[PDB]
Amino acid sequence: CQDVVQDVPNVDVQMLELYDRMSFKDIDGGVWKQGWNIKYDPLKYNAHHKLKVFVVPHSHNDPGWIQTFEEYYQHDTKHILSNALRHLHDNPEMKFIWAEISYFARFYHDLGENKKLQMKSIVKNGQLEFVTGGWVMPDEANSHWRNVLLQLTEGQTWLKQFMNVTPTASWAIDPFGHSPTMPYILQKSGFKNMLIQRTHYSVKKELAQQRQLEFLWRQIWDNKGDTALFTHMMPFYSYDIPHTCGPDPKVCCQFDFKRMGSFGLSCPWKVPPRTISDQNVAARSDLLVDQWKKKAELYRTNVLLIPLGDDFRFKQNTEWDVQRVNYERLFEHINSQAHFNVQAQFGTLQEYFDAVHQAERAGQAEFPTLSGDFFTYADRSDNYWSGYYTSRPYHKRMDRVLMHYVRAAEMLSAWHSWDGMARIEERLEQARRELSLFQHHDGITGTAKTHVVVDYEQRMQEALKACQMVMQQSVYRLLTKPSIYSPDFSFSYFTLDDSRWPGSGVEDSRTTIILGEDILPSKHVVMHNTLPHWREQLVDFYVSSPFVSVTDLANNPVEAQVSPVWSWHHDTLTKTIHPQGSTTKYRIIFKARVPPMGLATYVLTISDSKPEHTSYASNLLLRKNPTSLPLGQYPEDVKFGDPREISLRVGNGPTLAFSEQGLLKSIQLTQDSPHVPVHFKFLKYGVRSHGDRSGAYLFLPNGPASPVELGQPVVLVTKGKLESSVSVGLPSVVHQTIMRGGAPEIRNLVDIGSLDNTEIVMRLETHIDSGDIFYTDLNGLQFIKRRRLDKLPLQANYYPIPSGMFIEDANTRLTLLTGQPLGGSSLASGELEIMQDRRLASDDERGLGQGVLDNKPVLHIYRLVLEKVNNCVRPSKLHPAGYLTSAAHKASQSLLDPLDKFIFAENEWIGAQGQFGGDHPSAREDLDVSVMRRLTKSSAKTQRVGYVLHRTNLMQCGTPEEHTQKLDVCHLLPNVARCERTTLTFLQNLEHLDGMVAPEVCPMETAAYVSSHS
Ligand SMILES: *[C@@H]1O[C@H](CO)[C@@H](O)[C@H](O)[C@H]1NC(C)=O
Ligand SMILES: O[C@H]1[C@H]2[C@H](O)CCCN2C[C@H]1O
Ligand SMILES: [Zn+2]
Repeated sequence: CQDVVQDVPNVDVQMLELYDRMSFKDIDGGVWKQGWNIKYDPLKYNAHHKLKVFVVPHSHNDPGWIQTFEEYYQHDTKHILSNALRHLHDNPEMKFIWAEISYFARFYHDLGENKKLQMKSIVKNGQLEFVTGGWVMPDEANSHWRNVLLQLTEGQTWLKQFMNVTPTASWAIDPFGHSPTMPYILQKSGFKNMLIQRTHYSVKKELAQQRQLEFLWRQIWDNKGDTALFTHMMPFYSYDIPHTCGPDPKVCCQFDFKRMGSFGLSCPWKVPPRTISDQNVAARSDLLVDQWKKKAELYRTNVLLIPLGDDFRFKQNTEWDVQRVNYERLFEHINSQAHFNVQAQFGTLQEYFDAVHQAERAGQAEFPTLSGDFFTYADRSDNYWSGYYTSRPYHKRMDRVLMHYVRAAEMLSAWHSWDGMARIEERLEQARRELSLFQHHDGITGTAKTHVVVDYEQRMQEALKACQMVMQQSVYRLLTKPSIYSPDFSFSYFTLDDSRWPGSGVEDSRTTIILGEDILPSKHVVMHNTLPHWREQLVDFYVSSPFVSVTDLANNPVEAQVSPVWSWHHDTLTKTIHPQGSTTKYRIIFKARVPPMGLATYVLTISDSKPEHTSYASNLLLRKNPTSLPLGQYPEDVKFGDPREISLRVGNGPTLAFSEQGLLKSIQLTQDSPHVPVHFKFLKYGVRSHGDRSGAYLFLPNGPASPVELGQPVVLVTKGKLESSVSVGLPSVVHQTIMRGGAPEIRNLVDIGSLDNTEIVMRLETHIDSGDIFYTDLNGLQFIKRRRLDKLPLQANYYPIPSGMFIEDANTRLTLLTGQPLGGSSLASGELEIMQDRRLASDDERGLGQGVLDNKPVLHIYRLVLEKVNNCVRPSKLHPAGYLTSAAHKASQSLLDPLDKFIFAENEWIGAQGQFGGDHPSAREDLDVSVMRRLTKSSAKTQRVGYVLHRTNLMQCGTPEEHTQKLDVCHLLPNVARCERTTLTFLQNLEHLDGMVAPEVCPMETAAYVSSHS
């Protein structure tokens, strides 16, 4: 295994280093506005060394943006694909590349058998080529690597089954900034090449000048370079035709033959395209070839890529003709005019890359190595696209919830083979596809029109229900005596109970377990643990009585705590935000212990009086002019008082101190240690009254944030033996700090209401001497070092915070883990800040056609980990990466993959069992079974189950961390006949494993295995 901590990789280009040196001056470079006047030696090419040009026709189809997926399909895409089939069929030399499989699958299944055959033939012969082959072209900032893999797998699995092809070249022309998580996944999925486009205009200029636009992209910690994937970065402002033929859009626009008038399109540079004729072909070619040769100067080989397309292009037959015919005339002339020394033709992406590597092998070019990412993107001036790191936060959070539900549903149902009548495969396919769809660069990004966002939400809602159905059916089968098991595949044996989604104050959705002497004395509940190690976690349920006790299936009592059900309300009368307690519903909390990838059953029983093993939390409402707060049967009376600072400590965990406004002020790790200053504060950013305005994509603040006026907020303090908390009703946010014995959990019920042109940020202020350094994660896969650059505007220093961020000095580190992707930064030494929501009245001119005024209450969740790191073995000062500690990693897992909770629906569960998976191996803490998916239906003689294993890297800080079993996923199911290592998509077998044993992976490595069972 490579050491991912102590060996600083030696690369030609390291993005953090490059950023440190670059000046980012935005000067007018001429026709190529953000570059310079490219010059070339005409004698460079000749009869013995020609420029090979590949014109690659394409059509960018968004699975939703300003129209829904179905609206686009009906109005544009089905016509684009229908005419592509016809035109390619009739013109053997014409080529076309396709990226979005969600659309292709929709189209193909609607085609008649005759057409399906014609389609398969033009793919087999190389005319129609799939690039990437994912369900969508995913966002690369907010997306979790697990979902990036899910959607890629969904698309490629379809392609393998119906088109008999697996793309090895990736095409990503629209994501707003690019992440190394892509080559990581692609390189481990059989890919050999990838192309990207949206990178900072300053980076394009810098790399172009050094001819480093094509490079071997390796991971920041990869010293050997085995993760390297050849990458081609386009050099210009856009992927449209005016910005793909060469440096001058005024000239290139003249070669987009769909802009002559009848199509309602034109050239903004005032020079329209002209139909090619024998009369003007020589002059037209001279102009075009000149653009090509200038573009060619930015690269190292004699093979040139020239994309030919735009949004939803190649729809009308007339369009296919006008583009094909005119280009055929140009090719015939150019290729027959020796003085040009050029050979041009229509080609595919793979054809381009094959030629490039042929030139490389011929020894005509050597490519530079590179590590780092391409965030934060800016397409011009100071317009940095850090706004979408936060836009539509409700759905960003929903993404993480569904991500987990999909994993849990696939894993729970993978243990058994199911009869087709159970509709298991059906529901899981729907769930995977709706989640995959949302990974689109206009989905999770929060950059779609209001009604499209609604469509995505509806789709995810159906996916969640599908997951629940599969999960509950699975639990019933796994925990019921076999000879008693009698399933009704349409029946709900269990109801999922989720305390954090949609969340309290967002939607009263969770059911109350109703118990009573005259109706029902007890109720069974079951917890599921998708993680491959034994896990304990507090779980809570709503009950109709405070007099409830918990026991496991062995009838062993389990210590529990009951607390009231508090709901915050904006009192329109008193103009105050205060909590009201329920007099009929209560929360019971207890510690559940679940086997690795297993289940554990408990029983809740009601009694006439306070049970022996159940304690009751005290409650203190701090505020002036208080009013009574009755709580029905609740044992203890609420106490009141004027606002004041308070301190709390649960178990032997840390001691937290709060201000009289209910905000964190300090953290004391141990009774000995000091009170480390850690202050939470809420501020607000505005919008500029002059110039460019912030929108769904752009973050253009009118200066540093201003503190939110808090007034005299109402603070609620709940103190319990197992869980305590401090909640405060602030303007736009009910802020809550929950303690259970370890790092606190933070929950924000964010309702920006009608505060137009406002962006709410949550900031942490400390004494940590971090300087200008901070760390953020990329797709929940790795942590990359960031350097605040004062030479860049505030918005440029904002980065994606998909799952976590941290700052540290020689001795102390503060890590904030998230349960949803949001935007954030460290604008000053010792600070961390992350945006909660943003409401913008104006459009930011990128095509959306609207601002963001559809905000809705969302419950954001976090874990705040303060730790001493002076004893940790960390990377040298020059290493571009950072790594989490065991505590921080486990805290992240508690947010993204918590225990699942099931409530038995009927009055009695006959044949109930108390546990499943007690014999499952408990793997080392840095290892996870990211995916467990049965790949075969019940009719298959040889069953196959696929596993994706990921091992992260945790810092060694002196903790022994011992006794853990080796995890061999190939033996998780009985009767294993073979074990094979496969690509992450499970589509290609890479190794036949002896002894049928799947070995664990190295730190920061991800592998996939498929076990076959007879
Ligand atoms: C799939 O493509 C491969 C090319 O390697 C070919 O050998 C095989 O026969 C094809 N299978 C079909 C008919 O889909
Ligand atoms: O995705 C749509 C849009 C993005 O939302 C912002 C950049 C320009 N893009 C072109 C469209 O495909
Ligand atoms: Zn797009």
